[PDB]
Amino acid sequence: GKARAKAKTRSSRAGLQFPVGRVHRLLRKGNYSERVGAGAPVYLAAVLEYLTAEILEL
DNA sequence: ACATGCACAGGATGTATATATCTGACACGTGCCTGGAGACTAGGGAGTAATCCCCTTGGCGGTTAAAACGCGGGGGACAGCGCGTACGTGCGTTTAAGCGGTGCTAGAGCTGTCTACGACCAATTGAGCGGCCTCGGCA
Repeated sequence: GKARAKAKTRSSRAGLQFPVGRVHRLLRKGNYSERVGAGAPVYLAAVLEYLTAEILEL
């Protein structure tokens, strides 16, 4: 068989706009820890997205 | 006589040999964008002289904290309970990993504008005349 066409993003499943997959990509390749949680980048993206929303509104 | 320092046992720690490969130092192509200098331009700045007004100064003077000092409460020092922390332990859930699939998010493009960037004009708020008036005043 083959992998899923138009498979839904971690971001849009969370309702976020920031790239949660890239947050996981960068947490892992950024060497911050040898293993990284699946909801860790959701939480981090949501905080960066919140700070981004607040600072841009002001 | 106390905190620091002595050698043994234990148990794992750093180690040496090994299989497998991808990280990274290198020559070369690459070809950018930086280093360079000059022509051109006039906005900005250098140096001097004017003089206002500010920080420094010496001071008067008060009143403040340091200074000397004692009362009594509470900080500093051991036994006694019990509650938390460090593991022991097996379970099982968590992410990692292979490398495809293929989505959209990327560099770089080109697009047409088209916000907002200069530059000009028409507002509202400032101290100095002008004539009036009264209060305060002299002879």
